[PDB]
Amino acid sequence: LNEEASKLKERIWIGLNADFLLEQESKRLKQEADIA
Amino acid sequence: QLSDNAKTLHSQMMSKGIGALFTQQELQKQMGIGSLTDLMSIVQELLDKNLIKLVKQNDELKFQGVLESEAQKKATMSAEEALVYSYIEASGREGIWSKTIKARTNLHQHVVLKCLKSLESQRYVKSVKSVKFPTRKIYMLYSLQPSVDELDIEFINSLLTIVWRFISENTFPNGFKNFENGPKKNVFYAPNVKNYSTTQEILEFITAAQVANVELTPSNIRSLCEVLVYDDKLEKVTHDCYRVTLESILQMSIFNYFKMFPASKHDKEVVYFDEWT
Repeated sequence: LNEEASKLKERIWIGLNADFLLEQESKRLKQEADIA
Repeated sequence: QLSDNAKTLHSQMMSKGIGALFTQQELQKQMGIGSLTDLMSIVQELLDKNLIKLVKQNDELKFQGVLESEAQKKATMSAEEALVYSYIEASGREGIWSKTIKARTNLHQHVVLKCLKSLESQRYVKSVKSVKFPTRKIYMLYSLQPSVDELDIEFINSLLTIVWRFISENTFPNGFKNFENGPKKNVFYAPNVKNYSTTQEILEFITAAQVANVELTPSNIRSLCEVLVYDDKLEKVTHDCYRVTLESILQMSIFNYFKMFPASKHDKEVVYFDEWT
């Protein structure tokens, strides 16, 4: 598919999954916290 | 007034707060203008609206203004974490174990472990294992880790046998253990003239590092010395003066344990120790 339907489909995916990925990267920050 | 006396009675808190020692007597000392139920009904809401806080110690009850991020934070906290959490920040630099905090809150193990998991998610608390027995996981804030502890685990023997080397240097010249008598030869001139030790010097010597650690106090330096006293690797003379026990002859009729090997196979003629217990 075109790059637009990725910037739109994928966009919707991101608006949905930004909390999922958000918890991923957030615990990935806990990694830094884990150190200390 | 709720906002006025809240923000000016927090102006003493953000200004000073009479340190942590502020009691209700210190309130009257600075602001006595408020009537009893006036200054009291507002302060109670200053815990309800989380501006100042109460501390239970010694005489009367201490107070100081809580910060805003900690205010909102403990407002987010549960009814458990109300007393649990804000009691753990009251558990101070040393933290607290669990059922002793249960004994304070009079609750089960389950109900406290769950708020331990929630504050675990907060990451404002942490599992803390100090020198004392590791069944604890005493919990203090997860912002500070003060405690009593070198460390309880090994590689002191390493740095020991390291300092023992220079200690061997401290007395006469180097080993000279090549042949039997290759010592100082009447100890240079009159070992009586030699009154020597390091103590503090070791730290100037410790400057070498080549190891993962910080420095260490001459007191605990003396502690390191005390084992090789007891292990008899060195000698303690006139306090901070010290000697070597010529241990080296160990490191390399006879009564030395080293330089002695048993037959210790087959034949029944041996000397065990417990041939009679």
